[PDB]
Amino acid sequence: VPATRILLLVLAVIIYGTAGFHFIEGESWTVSLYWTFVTIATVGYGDYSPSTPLGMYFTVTLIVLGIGTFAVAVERLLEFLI
Amino acid sequence: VPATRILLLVLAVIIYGTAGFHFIEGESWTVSLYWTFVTIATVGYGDYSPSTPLGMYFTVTLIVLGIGTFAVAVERLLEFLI
Amino acid sequence: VPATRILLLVLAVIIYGTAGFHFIEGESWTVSLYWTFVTIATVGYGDYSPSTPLGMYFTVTLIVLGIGTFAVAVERLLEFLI
Amino acid sequence: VPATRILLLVLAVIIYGTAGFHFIEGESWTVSLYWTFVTIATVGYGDYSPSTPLGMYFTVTLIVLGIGTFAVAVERLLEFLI
Ligand SMILES: [K+]
Ligand SMILES: [K+]
Ligand SMILES: [K+]
Ligand SMILES: [K+]
Ligand SMILES: [K+]
Repeated sequence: VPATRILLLVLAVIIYGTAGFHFIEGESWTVSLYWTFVTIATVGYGDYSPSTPLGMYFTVTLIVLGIGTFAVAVERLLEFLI
Repeated sequence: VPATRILLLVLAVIIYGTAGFHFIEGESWTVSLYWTFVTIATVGYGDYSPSTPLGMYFTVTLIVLGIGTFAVAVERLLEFLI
Repeated sequence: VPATRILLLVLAVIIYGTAGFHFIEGESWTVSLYWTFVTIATVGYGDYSPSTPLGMYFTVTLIVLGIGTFAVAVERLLEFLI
Repeated sequence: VPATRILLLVLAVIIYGTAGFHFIEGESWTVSLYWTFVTIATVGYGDYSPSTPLGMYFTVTLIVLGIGTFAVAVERLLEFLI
């Protein structure tokens, strides 16, 4: 995949994760963006996590769609900076 | 490995993780499925974690069997969507 | 690397992590073995974590030596089971 | 990339992460170095995490710049020890 296409794909993931956590779990937009990165990078501090069943379902969907996408995006960013 | 075989393998992992956490640590089926994904993806929020020795042993077995399986499944899903 | 050599290397990592957490942070052998796997797999629940400076130093040493070793061992175990 | 260049790159990441967490979130230098490794290795215990908006932004920047760099450094260290 061209590197710019990978960029758009992870941006789409980040939008999905952020808006979903905001609306489902009710955290601010900023906290939700932070949580989305912490989740798809697999860091997982746990300072924020879903506490509702819908949130848990949604979080599984973000884990499945987002972790591989982020990993490829990181791998590509590595090339254009090193 | 054919992609559909990898799908079945991770589904088997998800069943093992979920039923085990449910019966050993006593959390609901839904929470247990959520915990299983959060564990084999290596996110690890810690909102749920085993608190019994059997649970800790079981969790090590899920980590060894499940993290590589999930990683391959993600890598394959990437191909059939990008 | 031959797969059996990788097995011995991760076992050595697991012994190092477990005895170190036990003696430095004072948790039981079982909890310490559990923490060692949760750490080198990068799950990181945080139900257990070092609270002393020596423990924090030691944990960095386990992260550097152990995460790559575990990742290779998982990758190999995948081959001999799939 | 030559292995010594990768070493310098991850050291630069570690300096960036440590000084940033120290000054933005106010934790000691030692705790901040520990947190930086726990973050870029994707362990993410959550015993320490940013609680300010600037800290959350900064942490996203460390996740994007640091996780791939650490992963390559681990992969290389593996070669020069096995
Ligand atoms: K983690
Ligand atoms: K974690
Ligand atoms: K990899
Ligand atoms: K992780
Ligand atoms: K955690």
